[PDB]
Amino acid sequence: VQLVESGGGLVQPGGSLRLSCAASGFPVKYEHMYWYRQAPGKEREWVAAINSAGNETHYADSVKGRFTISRDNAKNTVYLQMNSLKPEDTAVYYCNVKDIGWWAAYDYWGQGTQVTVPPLVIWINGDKGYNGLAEVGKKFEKDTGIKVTVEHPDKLEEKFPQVAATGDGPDIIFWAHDRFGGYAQSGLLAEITPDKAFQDKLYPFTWDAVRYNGKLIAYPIAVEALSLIYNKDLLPNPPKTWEEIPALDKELKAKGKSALMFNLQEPYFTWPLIAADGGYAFKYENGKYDIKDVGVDNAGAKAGLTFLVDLIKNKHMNADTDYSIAEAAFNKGETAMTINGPWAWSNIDTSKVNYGVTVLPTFKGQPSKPFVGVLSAGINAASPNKELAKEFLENYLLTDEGLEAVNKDKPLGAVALKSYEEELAKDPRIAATMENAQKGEIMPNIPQMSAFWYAVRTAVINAASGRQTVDEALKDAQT
Amino acid sequence: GPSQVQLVESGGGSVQAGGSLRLSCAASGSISSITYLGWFRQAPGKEREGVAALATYYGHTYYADSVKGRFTVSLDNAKNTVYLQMNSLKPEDTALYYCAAAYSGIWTPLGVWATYEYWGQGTQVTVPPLVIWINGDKGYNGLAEVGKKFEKDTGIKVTVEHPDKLEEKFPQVAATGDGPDIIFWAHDRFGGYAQSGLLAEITPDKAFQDKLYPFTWDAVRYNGKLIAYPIAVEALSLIYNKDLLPNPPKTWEEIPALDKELKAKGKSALMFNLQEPYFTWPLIAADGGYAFKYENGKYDIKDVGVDNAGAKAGLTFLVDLIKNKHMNADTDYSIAEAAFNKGETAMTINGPWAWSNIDTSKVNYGVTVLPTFKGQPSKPFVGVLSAGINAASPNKELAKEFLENYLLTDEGLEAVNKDKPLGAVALKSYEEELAKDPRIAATMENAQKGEIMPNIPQMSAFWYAVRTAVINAASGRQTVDEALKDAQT
Amino acid sequence: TYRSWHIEGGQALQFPLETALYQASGRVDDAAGAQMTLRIDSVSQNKETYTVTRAAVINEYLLILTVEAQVLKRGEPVGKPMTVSVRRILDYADNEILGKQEEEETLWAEMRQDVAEQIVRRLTFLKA
Amino acid sequence: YTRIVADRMEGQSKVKVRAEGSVIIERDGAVLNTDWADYDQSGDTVTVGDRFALQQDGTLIRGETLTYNLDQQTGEAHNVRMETEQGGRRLQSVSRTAEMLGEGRYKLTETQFNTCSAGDAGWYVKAASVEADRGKGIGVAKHAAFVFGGVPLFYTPWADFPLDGNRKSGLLVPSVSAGSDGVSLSVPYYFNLAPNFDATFAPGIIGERGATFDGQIRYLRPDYSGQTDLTWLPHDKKSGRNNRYQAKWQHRHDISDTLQAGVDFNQVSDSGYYRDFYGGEEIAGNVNLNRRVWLDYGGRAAGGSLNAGLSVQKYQTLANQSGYKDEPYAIMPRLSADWHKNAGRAQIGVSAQFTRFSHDGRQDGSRLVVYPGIKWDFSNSWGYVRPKLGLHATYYSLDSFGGKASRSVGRVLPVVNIDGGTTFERNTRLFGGGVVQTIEPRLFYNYIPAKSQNDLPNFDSSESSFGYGQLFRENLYYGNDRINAANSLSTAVQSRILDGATGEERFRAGIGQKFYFSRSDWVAFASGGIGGRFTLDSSIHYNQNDKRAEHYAVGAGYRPAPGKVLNARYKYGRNEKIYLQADGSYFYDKLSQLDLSAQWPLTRNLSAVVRYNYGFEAKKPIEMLAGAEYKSSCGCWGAGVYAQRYVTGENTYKNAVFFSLQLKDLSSVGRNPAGRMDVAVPGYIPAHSLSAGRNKRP
Repeated sequence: VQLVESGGGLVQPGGSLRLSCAASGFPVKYEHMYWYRQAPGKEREWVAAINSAGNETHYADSVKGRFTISRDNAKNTVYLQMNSLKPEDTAVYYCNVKDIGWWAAYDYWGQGTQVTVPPLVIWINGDKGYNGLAEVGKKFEKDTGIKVTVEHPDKLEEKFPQVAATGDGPDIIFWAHDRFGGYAQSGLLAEITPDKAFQDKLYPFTWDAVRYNGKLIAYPIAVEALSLIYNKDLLPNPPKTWEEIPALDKELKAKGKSALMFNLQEPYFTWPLIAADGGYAFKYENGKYDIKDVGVDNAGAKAGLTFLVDLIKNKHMNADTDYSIAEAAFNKGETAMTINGPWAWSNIDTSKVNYGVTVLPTFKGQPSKPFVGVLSAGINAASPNKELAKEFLENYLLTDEGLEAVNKDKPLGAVALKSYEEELAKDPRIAATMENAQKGEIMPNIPQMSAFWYAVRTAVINAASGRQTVDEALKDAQT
Repeated sequence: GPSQVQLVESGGGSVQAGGSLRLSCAASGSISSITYLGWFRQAPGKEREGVAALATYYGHTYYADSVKGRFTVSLDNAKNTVYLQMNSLKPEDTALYYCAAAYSGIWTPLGVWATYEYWGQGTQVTVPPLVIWINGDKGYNGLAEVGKKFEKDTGIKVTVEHPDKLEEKFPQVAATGDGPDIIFWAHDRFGGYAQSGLLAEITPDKAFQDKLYPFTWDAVRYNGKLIAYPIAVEALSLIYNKDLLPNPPKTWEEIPALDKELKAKGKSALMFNLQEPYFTWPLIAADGGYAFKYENGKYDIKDVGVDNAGAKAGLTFLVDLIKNKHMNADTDYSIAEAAFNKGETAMTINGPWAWSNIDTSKVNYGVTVLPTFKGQPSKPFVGVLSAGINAASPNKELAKEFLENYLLTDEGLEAVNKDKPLGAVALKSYEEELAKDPRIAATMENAQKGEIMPNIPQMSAFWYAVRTAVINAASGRQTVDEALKDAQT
Repeated sequence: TYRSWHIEGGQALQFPLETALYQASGRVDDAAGAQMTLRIDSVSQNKETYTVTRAAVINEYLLILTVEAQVLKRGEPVGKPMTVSVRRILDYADNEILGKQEEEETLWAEMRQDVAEQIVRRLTFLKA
Repeated sequence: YTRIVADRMEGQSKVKVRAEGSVIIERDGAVLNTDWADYDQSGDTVTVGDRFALQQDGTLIRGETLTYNLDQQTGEAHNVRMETEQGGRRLQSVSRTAEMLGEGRYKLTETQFNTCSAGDAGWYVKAASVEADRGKGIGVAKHAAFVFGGVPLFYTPWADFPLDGNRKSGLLVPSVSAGSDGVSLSVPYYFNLAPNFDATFAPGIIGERGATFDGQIRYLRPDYSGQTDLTWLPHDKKSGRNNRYQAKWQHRHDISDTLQAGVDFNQVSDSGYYRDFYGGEEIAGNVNLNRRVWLDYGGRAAGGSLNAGLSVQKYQTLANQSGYKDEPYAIMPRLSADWHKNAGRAQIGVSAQFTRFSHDGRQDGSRLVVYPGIKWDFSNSWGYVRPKLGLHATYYSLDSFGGKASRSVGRVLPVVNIDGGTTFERNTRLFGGGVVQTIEPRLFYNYIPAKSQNDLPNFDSSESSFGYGQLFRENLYYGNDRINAANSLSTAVQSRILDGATGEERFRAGIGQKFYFSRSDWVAFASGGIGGRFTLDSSIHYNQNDKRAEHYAVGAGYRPAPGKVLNARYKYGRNEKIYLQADGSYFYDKLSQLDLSAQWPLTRNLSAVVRYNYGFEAKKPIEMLAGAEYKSSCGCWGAGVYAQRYVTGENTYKNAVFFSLQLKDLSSVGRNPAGRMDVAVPGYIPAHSLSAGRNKRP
């Protein structure tokens, strides 16, 4: 005799699947059928059984309401229908029949099928509080029985529109709101459905950041902006202006130190200087964001990029300096200043460096204009977990408990949640972040933002390295 | 007239983890031709049928399912008292033992089903678990885990304790009859345990001698006899808190100047116990102080470091720190260890065992070689983890095998090291891994500079005299040079 | 010589025996021991399970009726013991007990009649 | 006189007589051969030397001194090897010092006795003093250890034996030990209370359920005689119940020479007492248990044969495994009254009835039946005819009707049937060694008018089993509600092969098929045997123009010797109800079974018994068994181990194992599960007395 099952494969939690046990070699029409399962590396437990005609069924008390067993005496096949699947449902299922020998004493187990339902998949950047977000995932798992996994892949903002467009990826995607209109345009995001009572918990301009075609396409979590961060011991009175940083650096190199090191590889960090004297992304109305009218080739962008290039010429900065180099130098007390957002502060606390966080230096008497990001949580269109992703975002993360858990790992900035922001506003580092955010402007979310960021990254890196001049670089970025 | 009860449980068993004794339930007047009893095991909190059963006349005995080839009830009708001879006794068996004192019942191979007249008085068979005695300054918990695994193999319970004054207790107090089976302590006490006679000589196997370092074998050897086995070699190492100090001073002279800057801060640079002489010996050794002079075997008493001027000068440097308040007489090693975890003291002089407690605190810290004094590196006193067997306790044999293999293993050496570190080790394999690890590597260099303490009992008395002297120096009641002269005489 | 035959012993087969004799033109005279008489020691019957279905449910019984006998000829030891036996089968489905406890009665009556006739055949076959 | 064969005797006249040289003492009836002897006329004693080989009436005793007293026969010997014999049984004893007290009283110390003969005795009960007495059949045995093989298997400080055939009160009747779910053991303790009555408490354990206390009483009086078995067990360990039980009762009473009053009773706690810890015959007569009460009557002795009896019955029906029971009706009164008389040739048979069926799931309602039949008979010399003129008259009265059921009805159905058939006898077509071949035809024709009686409920009627005998019955539904309307001419022919010396049936055939006023069926059968071997029984039930066959069956069974049997039997049938599905509609399916049996000595001294009941409808055996029995010279073994794996529910199989140990002249035979394959003759010792035998004499 021989039994073979079929229908194993990967389905998300909240999915459905019906396994079939095609039996042959004996008169199945007269015997019970026992469905068993054995999780990988655990004890083999009972699931459910069927009567000869399918009239009577017994279910395990733990699987009641979620599973139903059916049988068919025309193909000698039985079916086990599963719905509302969960991470704990994964096992190897076995079709078992008893007392079928010449002496009514034999048993037979099939080759089995593999059913794996994986944990909730959150993606968030490697600079953010992913361990603090995994503690919110442990409290989700405790209450609901469904595991949450937080990952932090390289280039996740480019990785997401790849894998979501292949028909998989994470259940929930964290990034700044700028990328989300390109994802929404491609149909890669589910429409989120918070009630008015939930919307009133978050500041209304943070809802406008995650609005595209009049749709809410992500949950806003926190407001980010770059601040001037300084070592109070090396520099108790930091510079108000960019123009006095050369003079500061040659005093500090006599000490064996430097004035300023910050990430030059990402244009997000060099944008406050570029935009200070009238450089801009897209203009016109906020709704229009006139895509013909780009402000990277203007004299304001040229003046700001020239000053940055001049700092590199005169050895005050190095064109090689990335996030890791700048943070390493500042936290070791080798440089008096750095430019960074709220997330960086946690490593500076651990470094035991006496620092303040303050207003970005002025360029030509103009305030530096940082591009303000709202950290935003979209649900993938290919993630049918949705309802579980909604439950996690609204009722676990966007609470005082869930935001403090992430904030204690890496500070979020000025959080979207009114109740926890009123608690956090008291911090002088959040007050400095809010001032620089006000002096900046909010990023567009339009699909052209990825092409804009790629074009300005190119211009900044080529101008800094000397491969292009400032006017060559910004002309090619306008293209 | 058949209401009399005459079954007092005579005899007794007084054996340790393993042994054997004969116990009795005396009876008088009654004819024992039909009257017989079954021995009972009554643990404190349970009452049940026992491990044995005898029927009289034909004399067939059921025994119990629990006992196989262990205890045989034996006829003694010439004694009027019946006897149970135990064999391969174990601590699990400890309980109160009784007899069934029955008159009428059937006997089958399945069992003697008679349950009447339980007249047994009850005698507690006294059996303690296998015993180990040491002061766990170096926690015995890592060794106890190897010992608990050894206990599972021998099916014998284990007894050890976290105490004080063992160094004083094992040589003199044990002579009265206390002092359990095994020890891992300073060699100076080892001569004293041998003087008491509880300690017994241990012969290593040739393979074990190859595995252990030759210098460690010399340290355990006492009076030319290998009376001990070295688990490892212990040397004090300077410990500096990483947050308080980026780099520790490499000069002992620098430490008081660093302490003066710390005094303005309000945190003392170094806190350590001056009451222990082992703790204050690296400065003394740096200035040329020695436990003894001439050949290591000779251990000449007439030449002593305390008599030598250099040792007094090194102690004088330490009392200059006491006068600056850079060192505190009232501060103790326990207070200093707590201060290091707190961060109150930037650096401390402590034994290798202190590192594991700092690891439990999780405060950032580093282990470094002791700073050079007057151009000569500070040398910590070196103590060897010698091991021993007590003859009086009945299961003495277990200790000799346990020290040979379970107590001394490269993986086992790590097991005690995680519970409380033993610094450099005797096993060559762990020593190579320890050389890679920074904390022990600093201790290993310190150990090479340091000299092992003498194992002679006379040295132990001299060591106590130094301890009183270094307490006098710390208090300032007696001049350090006068106190060192008092230790010499 | 054996035309008129007397019967004694055995209460169950009292009517069918005289019936099957009176069929063959035989009179049963009371207290007439000259002609050879017939004596039945006892009549033994029982009812046991015969075949059960797949799910341990009764399907049919089995009915036996063993009768021992002995010719007397005015004396106890002389003669030869004859023992006959007949058996039938009773369909007993599951729950028709109210009708089966009453069908078994006529089934036993039929078996008694058949045993009587068979003993009478054996007796008249001895007349040769 | 007591003459001595010794040639020389040292003695003057009376004081002493010393005889040597293999002397004898006459003492008519008791030979006494010894080696030498001495006398001393002080207490009138006798000493019989050194060898002392006495032999009187089958008890060869070989002792040392045997100092008799011969005034009241007080003897005292040494190293006695007593071997008493008797008709059918015997005992052997090797004592250390025998005594004698007066008459029929011994004190036989330090013995080693058995009912077996000499040699490596397989078993013996070594003991100290055994004071066997004749005035009281209670032989105490101090410190007795039942040996078996070479190692003691038991021990006691005091034991008794029934030294004769009395009813031993207080004897713990043996033990019953055997099971699968545990090692369920039980030890009865019979304890007689009076000559008429004797309760027997039997405490017991099941090893998986708990502790049972199945005991019983059994009384007797001039008129009332009865038994009262029962069982009870506290909190169960495997099921979950706490107070399960069972009760039985017979109480066959007599009032005065005509009226019996019997109480047949049986009641279990739940619907799962059987099928849990009961045997393999719970299948039949144990799905619904009985509870009855009745009376009787008979006589009038003058042109009448009255009978009666007011039965009161209410069955108890069990569930199968999930709570699906049919629960038939319940007869509260029943005033039966039968009749029978003879008018010379005609035979008047009258009847009557009454019954109120009480129920809940279905409607209630009394009824009444009067059936005044009259059947004349005519058998001239060859063929018989027997008409009949009955009149069935039912009358219901059903109340509390839920739906459509007429409140009051009444019917009359004149029954007229004419049974009768000739008979032929022939000798020319014999097949054998001198047999006689009888061929016999017969007919039947019953007329019963029709009515519309399907609105009346079905209280107790049921369709009869269709076989050969069915053709000659005047009612298909063998009950009282449904009486079919028939006009048929059942036609039959049956042939019996009768021996040429006696009239024992060797083979019987037959076939018949009832017409209509056609065929719609066929019925044949054949059952016989050539003696002990080649026995055969068969049947068939054919129906034409419709299908192949309804319910054919076949049989066999050949006995080569008194044992060595190999019985086998088939059975087929389509649309046979199986297992009572949830609603109440029985699962209908077709049967195909073939049970095989055997009891074939596998070795000179080891026999075997095997049963196997296969089912082709599902390819799984229903029941199967396997045993093994043994024998030896002294009944040393008499050991039987029997293992059976039956079926209990639709799927729940439940196996079991059994043991049986037998010793010669002290054991009992009969403890078996049920009546298995036909003969199953036991293959070990009779073992009648069950203890200590019956005889003890010098």
